Amino acid sequence: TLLDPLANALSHITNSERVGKREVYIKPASKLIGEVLRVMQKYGYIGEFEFIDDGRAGVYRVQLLGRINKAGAIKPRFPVKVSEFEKWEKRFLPAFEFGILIVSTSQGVMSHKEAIEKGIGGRLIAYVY
Amino acid sequence: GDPKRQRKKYETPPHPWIKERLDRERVLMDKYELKNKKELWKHETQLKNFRRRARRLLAARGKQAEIEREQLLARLKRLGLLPEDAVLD
Amino acid sequence: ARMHARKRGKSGSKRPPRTAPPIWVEYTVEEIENLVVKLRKEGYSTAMIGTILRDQYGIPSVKLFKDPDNPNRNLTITRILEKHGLAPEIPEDLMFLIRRAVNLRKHLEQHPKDLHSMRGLQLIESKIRRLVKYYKRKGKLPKNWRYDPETAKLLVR
Amino acid sequence: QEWKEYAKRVLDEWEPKTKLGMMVKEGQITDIHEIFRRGYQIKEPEIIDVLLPEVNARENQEVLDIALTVRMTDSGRRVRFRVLAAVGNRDGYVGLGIGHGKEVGIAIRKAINYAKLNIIEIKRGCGSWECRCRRPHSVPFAVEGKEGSVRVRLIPGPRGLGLVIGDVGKKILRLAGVQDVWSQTFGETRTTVNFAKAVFNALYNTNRVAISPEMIERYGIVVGRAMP
Amino acid sequence: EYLVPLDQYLAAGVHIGTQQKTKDMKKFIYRVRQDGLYVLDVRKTDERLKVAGKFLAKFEPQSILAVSVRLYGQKPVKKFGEVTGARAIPGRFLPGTMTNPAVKNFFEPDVLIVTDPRADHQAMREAVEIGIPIVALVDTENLLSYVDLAIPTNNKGRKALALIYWILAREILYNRGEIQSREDFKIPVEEFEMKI
Amino acid sequence: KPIIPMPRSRFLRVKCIDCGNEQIVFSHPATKVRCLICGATLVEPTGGKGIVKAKILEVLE
Amino acid sequence: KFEIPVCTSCGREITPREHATHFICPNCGEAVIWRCESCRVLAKPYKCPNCGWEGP
Amino acid sequence: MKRRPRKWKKKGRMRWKWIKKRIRRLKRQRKKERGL
RNA sequence: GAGUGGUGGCCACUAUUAUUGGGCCUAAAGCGGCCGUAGCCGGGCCCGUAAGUCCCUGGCGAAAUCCCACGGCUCAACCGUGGG
RNA sequence: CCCGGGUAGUCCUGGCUGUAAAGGAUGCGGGCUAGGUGUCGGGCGAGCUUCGAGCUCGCCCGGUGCCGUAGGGAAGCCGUUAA
Ligand SMILES: [Zn+2]
Ligand SMILES: [Zn+2]
Ligand SMILES: [Zn+2]
Ligand SMILES: [Zn+2]
Repeated sequence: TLLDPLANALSHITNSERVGKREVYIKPASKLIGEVLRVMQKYGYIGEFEFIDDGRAGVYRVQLLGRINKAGAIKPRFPVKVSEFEKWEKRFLPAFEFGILIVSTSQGVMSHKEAIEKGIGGRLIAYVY
Repeated sequence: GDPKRQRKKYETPPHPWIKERLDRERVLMDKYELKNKKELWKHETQLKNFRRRARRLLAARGKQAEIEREQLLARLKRLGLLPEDAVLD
Repeated sequence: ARMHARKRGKSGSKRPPRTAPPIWVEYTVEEIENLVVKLRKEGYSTAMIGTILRDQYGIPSVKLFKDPDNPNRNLTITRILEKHGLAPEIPEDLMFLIRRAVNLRKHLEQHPKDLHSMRGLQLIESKIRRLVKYYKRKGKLPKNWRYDPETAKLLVR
Repeated sequence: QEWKEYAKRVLDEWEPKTKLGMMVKEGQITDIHEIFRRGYQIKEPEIIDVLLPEVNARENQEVLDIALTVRMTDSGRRVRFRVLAAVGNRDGYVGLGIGHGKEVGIAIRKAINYAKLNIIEIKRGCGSWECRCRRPHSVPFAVEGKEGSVRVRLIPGPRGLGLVIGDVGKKILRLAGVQDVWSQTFGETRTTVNFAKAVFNALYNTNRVAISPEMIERYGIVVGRAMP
Repeated sequence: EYLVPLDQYLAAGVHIGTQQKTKDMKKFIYRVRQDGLYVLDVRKTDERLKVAGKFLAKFEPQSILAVSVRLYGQKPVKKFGEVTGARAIPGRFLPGTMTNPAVKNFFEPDVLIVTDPRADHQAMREAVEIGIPIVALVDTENLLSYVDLAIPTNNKGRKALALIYWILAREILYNRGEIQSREDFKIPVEEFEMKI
Repeated sequence: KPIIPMPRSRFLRVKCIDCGNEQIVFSHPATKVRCLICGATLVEPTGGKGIVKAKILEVLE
Repeated sequence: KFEIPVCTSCGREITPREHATHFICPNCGEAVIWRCESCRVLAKPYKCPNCGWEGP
Repeated sequence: MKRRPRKWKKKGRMRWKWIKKRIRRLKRQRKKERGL
């Protein structure tokens, strides 16, 4: 059965990007999915996205700009400190500062770059490059 | 639990017999008139240690990291391997 | 997929997104509660009461009407029945499963060689045990409650 | 300069046969970067010989494998030579070819010709955590290449660190222009053809990754020939 | 509508497709008859015909291939090529014509026109390899893969093909400047279709 | 398939031909819909859309 | 440097040796259109930056 | 007895059915000799 | 090169132990099939506590050993002074 | 091996044994990734009807086959019934 909506949404986005789609729908919706989409749009990996209510968890409509090489959730959500980011960067990214590691911290979910700037750690929830 | 054992200060080549490496090392030996290959390997590992230190320090953050970077640059300049206005790169 | 048969059947109800009762409903919330109570007195289960309200009286669903006694919740057939004190003592689905399980046992005792029906009975009892565990966890039924066919005979009777 | 007169002489002696050949001879095309990324077909080696004449240097031509091959007939064994060769300039243009013949020389000429026809364009840079300069001495970022059962992963490496890859892989990379890289291979690397083609695909895939304009400045990405 | 009357279109039977259908041409499909046959949209056909004429008027006259393996389409292609100066290859398409420089009839055009993708798969394959624009006459059951320009029409018929190529050649001539008006064109349409 | 599934059934305003009563019924009943006064059948259940035997005045949402 | 052609539909850069095509807009004729090998295979629609005319 | 489908192939080998029968005969002989 | 060979043992070679990071249609390997107890993994929203988690700050984790700079034995091996 | 007879067995009523190339040589639940074309059950719409639980076309869900794009694989081949 359904276990990880975040992983489902990220895999769906990756497959749609590979096929060359321009629009995608994500279901079920959640605050975590919304915040991850917000971060991705902030970094320019996706286009406009909106929320649709249907009497259920809700749906997300996302525009794809053909800028994502690969996006995927990280399981298990490993905790990470401020000084222990290089190993994860090497594991999940091609080059230094190439992609982004979406991390859930005590001050909201933000990219590992913002986490390092704020000097706080968290748990790796996703990655995209 | 074992005590300290003094280690070698040079590293032997991974493969004893490689054509290009043998030719290059022979040219260097003939040019600089060294007694044997262990001296050349000692200098090669000195260079390797310097390069490894620079690589490690490039991606390091912290007061100790800055101190070590400055010390490495100062030591190289004192030895004369780099100009006065050199940079870690 | 299905719990046991393991095949994907996507047949069901398609509820439109709504946030308030339709404007063309001819009955008030009090009248809806009265209808629910009278149907329960007649003897229909909750599902039948809902179906009758949807079909005959043109009430799409009681869940659309807000609860007049608790602003934090919407109405429901079971909630109305327990407001009037008519809520079932045992959950309806569990009771139905137990009833058909005892009927199947009655058939099997006369037909001991019906191994396929015996497997069906085994699946029914597994469903019953799952529901019993869930209800125990939620506190709906006493912790010392256990499913035993001998007692289930009297319970169904 | 010598390669420049070689190009002049071959241009004088060359009569066009294809549309691209006529275009080059007329002069609408004057740089090698203009023949790629347009969907054209390269069926005539004179175009490569003219636009990138340095590929004809013996030091720039390498033979990677020579294989004896046999087929059975009622009269005995028929023996053929398969030669895998690589060509290109040490500035971002490389090509790989396979040639079959009745003799090693015929196979070698055919293989070099096919490599010239198969020449491609790659992107270089620096994306290593330990280097972080802006020179095109390595691959800009980690890339993958698969052929047969051989999977090759190329990772950026710091300047001064040589090619940490099998002999044929480092030969291909040296011909392309790269001089610092780490490798990670899976499968039967002893199959020279498959390994070389996997390295070729890994180098080619550098063009299949989307990069923002800032990444070019960050990694010093250079496409094809550099400041040269 | 504008190029020729709807009566002429229906008489030529450009709107009659086939029993089969594909989603690639759901937009072009107009309706469904009770017999299961699918009808194209004459409006779409006319608009794409005008667009194709404008597009083809910009190319060199002797750099346009017209190919059709269908016997019913061989003659209209030949006459269209004769009128427009384009090269036509009715019948079997020799493999390697566009790919093998050693072939006697080697030629590299700038644009390809195919009467049917399925029947001219070889020519389409070679044109894909060489990398040039492709214009295809597509029927209800035809795929749009590797088709840069698509003209919906009944590419299996006789009168339909003749009328399509007549309208085409007229549009290319009008846009190029050979004729000052559409009605100035003098070659009868009946000449395009073959006899029986 | 649809992102926002919607029902294919509709509610109907029905006038009974025997007594003239007005009522609202479901288009896909699972039971035998009857008039609330004269008790005359209005819609009979089937595998799908019910069979309506009373005059139809309007189709609601 | 030199400009690297990009697709009109997906916007991805076209690789050196793929079956991609380029041609002027059939409708207007000012803006050029580029098609990827993948886009051509999948019959993905394209729109001229000027006209708005859409479809292969 | 456990399943080794690789043994069913007859390339350079006796039929596995008869090898199995012979093995059972040997086991039975050993059991008789032990006296069980 | 005052070393150079032979034999046994450990690590890499080996992504042939695979958390990073292996396989199971035809090469080793999916229980003949299903029900289910512990364990593992678990739909959406709101409020509360902070056990896990993250950040800051005190008391510890002997010395020798390890890395860096300077100084003393001719430089070095070795030792001392500081930082880690 | 071929041909005439033939015991146990093959059949029924209570048991035990728990074994097959028991094979789709493919464990089970979930999300997504072009199409085309056969057929079974159900529902919806239209047209015919000899008014039949009849016939034909289109659409949706669930079954059951073949070809095939992207892609995967050492290849055979798999490809929304994924390998
Ligand atoms: Zn660098
Ligand atoms: Zn009535
Ligand atoms: Zn335009
Ligand atoms: Zn594209």
